[PDB]
Amino acid sequence: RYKPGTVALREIRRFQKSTELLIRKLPFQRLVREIAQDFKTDLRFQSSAIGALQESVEAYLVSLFEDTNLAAIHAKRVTIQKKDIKLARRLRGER
Amino acid sequence: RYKPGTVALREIRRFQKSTELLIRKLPFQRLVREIAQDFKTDLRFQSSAIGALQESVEAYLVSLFEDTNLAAIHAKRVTIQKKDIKLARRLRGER
Amino acid sequence: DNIQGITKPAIRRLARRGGVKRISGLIYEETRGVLKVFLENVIRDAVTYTEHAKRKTVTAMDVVYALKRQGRTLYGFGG
Amino acid sequence: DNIQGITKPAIRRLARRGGVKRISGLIYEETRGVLKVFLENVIRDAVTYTEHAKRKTVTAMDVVYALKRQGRTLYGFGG
Amino acid sequence: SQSRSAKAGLTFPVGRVHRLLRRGNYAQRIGSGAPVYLTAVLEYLAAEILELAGNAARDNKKTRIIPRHLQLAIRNDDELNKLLGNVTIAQGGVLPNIHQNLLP
Amino acid sequence: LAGNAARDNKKTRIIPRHLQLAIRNDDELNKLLGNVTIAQGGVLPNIHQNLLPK
Amino acid sequence: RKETYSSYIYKVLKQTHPDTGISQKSMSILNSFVNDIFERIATEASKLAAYNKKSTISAREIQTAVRLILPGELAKHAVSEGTRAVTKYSSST
Amino acid sequence: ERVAKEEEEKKLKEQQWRETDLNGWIKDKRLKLNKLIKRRKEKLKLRDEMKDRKSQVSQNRMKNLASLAEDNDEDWLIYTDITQNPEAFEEALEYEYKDIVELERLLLEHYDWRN
Amino acid sequence: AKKYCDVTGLKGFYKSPTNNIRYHNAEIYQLIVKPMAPGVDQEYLKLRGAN
DNA sequence: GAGAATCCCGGTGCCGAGGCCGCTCAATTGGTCGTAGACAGCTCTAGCACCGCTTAAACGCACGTACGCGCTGTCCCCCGCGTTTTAACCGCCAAGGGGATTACTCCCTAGTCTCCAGGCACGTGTCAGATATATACATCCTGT
DNA sequence: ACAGGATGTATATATCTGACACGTGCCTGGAGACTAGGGAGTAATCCCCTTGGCGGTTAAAACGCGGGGGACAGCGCGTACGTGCGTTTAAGCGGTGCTAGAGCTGTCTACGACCAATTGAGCGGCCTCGGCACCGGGATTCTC
Repeated sequence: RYKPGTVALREIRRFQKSTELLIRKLPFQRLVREIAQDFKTDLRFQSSAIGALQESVEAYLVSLFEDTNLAAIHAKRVTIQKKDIKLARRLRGER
Repeated sequence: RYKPGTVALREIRRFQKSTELLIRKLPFQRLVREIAQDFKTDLRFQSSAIGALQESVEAYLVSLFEDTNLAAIHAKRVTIQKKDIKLARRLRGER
Repeated sequence: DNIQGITKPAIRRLARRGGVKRISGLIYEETRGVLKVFLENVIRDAVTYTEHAKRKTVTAMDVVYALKRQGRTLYGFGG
Repeated sequence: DNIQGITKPAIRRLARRGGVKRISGLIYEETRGVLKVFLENVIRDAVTYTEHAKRKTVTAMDVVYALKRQGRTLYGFGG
Repeated sequence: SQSRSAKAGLTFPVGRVHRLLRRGNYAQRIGSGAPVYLTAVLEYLAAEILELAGNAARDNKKTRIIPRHLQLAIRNDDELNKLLGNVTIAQGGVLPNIHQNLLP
Repeated sequence: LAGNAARDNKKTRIIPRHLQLAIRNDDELNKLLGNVTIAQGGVLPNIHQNLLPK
Repeated sequence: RKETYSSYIYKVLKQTHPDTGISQKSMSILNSFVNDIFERIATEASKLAAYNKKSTISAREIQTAVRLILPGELAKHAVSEGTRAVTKYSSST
Repeated sequence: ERVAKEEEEKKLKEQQWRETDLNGWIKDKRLKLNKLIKRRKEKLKLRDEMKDRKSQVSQNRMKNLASLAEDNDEDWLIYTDITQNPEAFEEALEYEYKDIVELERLLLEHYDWRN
Repeated sequence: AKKYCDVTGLKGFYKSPTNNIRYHNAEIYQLIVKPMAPGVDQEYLKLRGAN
């Protein structure tokens, strides 16, 4: 049979060199549409602004995620938790 | 007599309770001159410039002590270590 | 199903692009929350920028200058 | 003897304004290094400012712009 | 005759900020409502900061305004701290905060 | 830097990924442009050692 | 003629706290704070004027910049007071 | 297993009391639900009063904070109790809502739009 | 001229001091006049030409 | 040693990358002139050096205990994979919303002269605090 | 364990300096009237792009389930740092002399805005083609 962890680093390497888009266009597009509903009504968009939004969000999530990975290994751990995320938010200074 | 940990709370309350400077002035002035003459020799300095440098390093160090103590509680400990300082410097952003 | 447009393989991919190995099984909601606050900050600034321009669609130019206001400047989509 | 011209109980006083109970013995010299690189990054900008000011005296204006520009602006001494 | 500050019901000057906007090379044309709008915003911000500073100075039972009271007013308030989360203060100190487990 | 990041990646066309590694590999351009983010270039690969097993 | 805002914030402190005095370091705090707010709002208004091919700064750009800079409750109170001041000044008849 | 046995014995005693005197048990559960609702209303009133910066509660909080910033285990506990509790209040409100739901279930076992 | 509530169209007893909106009673104020978005009072005042 | 699973290599369809052309509006050339800048000259604030002195603090060191750190068992909770459900992607024609551009009248603001008073440099007073004196009682610390 | 002589307290005074206040002379930028050029307000109008929606696919998401490497609570050696005390050092003061150069002023002038003529650099658009996107067979190299 198999062992966990080695296939985890395997598709870490598989997604590491490839630099594709990750999250699909349509559901995040709908989410952007409903999050702009409450400020102004009957707002349209364009396809370049949605892609700019996707790029900024994936950049934010990656830049938070290896930082919270570093926060996880500094407490001698591999699995991430709530308090690792709160510590990353506190140390990066959005509070 | 007191148990070890109560008078430490008393002096930490006294140090948080006041507003005086905590760095000796003449070693700081000597340090500023010896760290400035490599860039430009025979320089002259203003006293309030030395005061500005004083209050800037005081604010920077005390904020650094906040987030390195946050690194200390994050690793289920009390005493800070050097890896807590490196984690705080990395999560702040600079190298 | 409103916030549920983004899903488990998406944030699994994003955490894997963070280089993490083991995730928790209910890190879901605070990531959804910070997702929500990042978007509402960015498109609130974009809505104000397009409101002053009398442009009732949101353009790419507005959101990249919203990020450049926010200190997370983007290259390639104008500027 | 000027790099550790500022001393270790002063570092303890600054730490116990900062709210940390126990400190190590190996944190003094690295805090001295952090302090040294901080004033290096400050008076590099300050000495460029006073070099362009056609002046030999570093005033409060040059240092206050130097920490203004790095996102650490300081009030009161800018008068 | 009379100044524009009393015409708009303000105490901050209007011609002064009009001058400072003029050769501050922000733009080559400046409208008439610009200095009165800036003047009113500066009025409200200074009045709010002075309100909280006076409350902190009275809270100290001490009859002057010391920058410790300014620090207390800046960090006790929520969105004033959000507006001033970048600026370092002169002779202000640090708000008292002890983390919960350090208490035995 | 875009050119010498393009030669080793067996391509005679410059792709934003290649100059992403060019600006992530040189330190001076790294903290010259640390606050900016670029288009579909991803992240340079690195693996920390305790994540590496055995 | 070194120019500073001392008298004006002296009076608006005096209309609410009569038996209170200001220190000189604190005096400098309010002076630097007013100048910093002025600089931030004015450069955002100039940036928003250069946004729209517009060579003139008017009250609408500064209202948008105030709504951009300040947090929300401060923003709504600031635009309320500024709009009241503008309508006071404009109807000088 | 002893706590589980005690809980099962308490459930059996509650079932015997509900079968024996449903009216008195229902009245006691309704009184407990009313007390829980009054406690929840007082907690919501306190949470709304803390949100007002011009309220006297915020002035008292500022007086206590400056009293810890201008001039013992009890004062230490007071400083521990003066901390901000934004999420702790929400967790306590959720616990009180669960307790009110349990009180309503015990009452069952034993806001008007026109205005 | 008669004064009417801007939201409901009923008789307007009170006027808000922040945005000059006339409202009917307390719950109208607390649910509409206080938490309204900034830029919605202007076309509330545009119907009677008061912007 | 099996078993995928990346890397390599040859073949092929394809679409933006580069090269070319029409032509406009912007770069350049050229002379005028008010004026900001260079630049010498000069007043005097303030920065540097330093002699010596009290002492708080820095330094040094002994003792010990809360705590850093290694070991460990155990609950369990994510990992890996198969199946099933579902909606994302994609082709794509279409209605029209709404900027882009254009034309054009006009209120709006730069510019200029006169001017005066509001606001800054620098003077004169006012309690807050410190320090005493004095006559008792009160109390405390020590020796007898 | 008590008495006796030290300070401590109290409750008035008294004198006296310290660190704030307030009040005044006087200049330069604010206010007013005014012109006139032009950026902005405004209506029309071309047509680019965005929005909706068939429906068909199919890879991607959802559910579930065995299970094993890791979180996490508990434990214990010991060592590194708290705590406290004696010795040492140059931190702080403050005194003042010397003078460097920061700051201000007048004069000269050489640099850059400003208007005008004008020509090709450089942008919009069109077109051939080749490098990389795609695709499939098979080498090959981690993994259990």
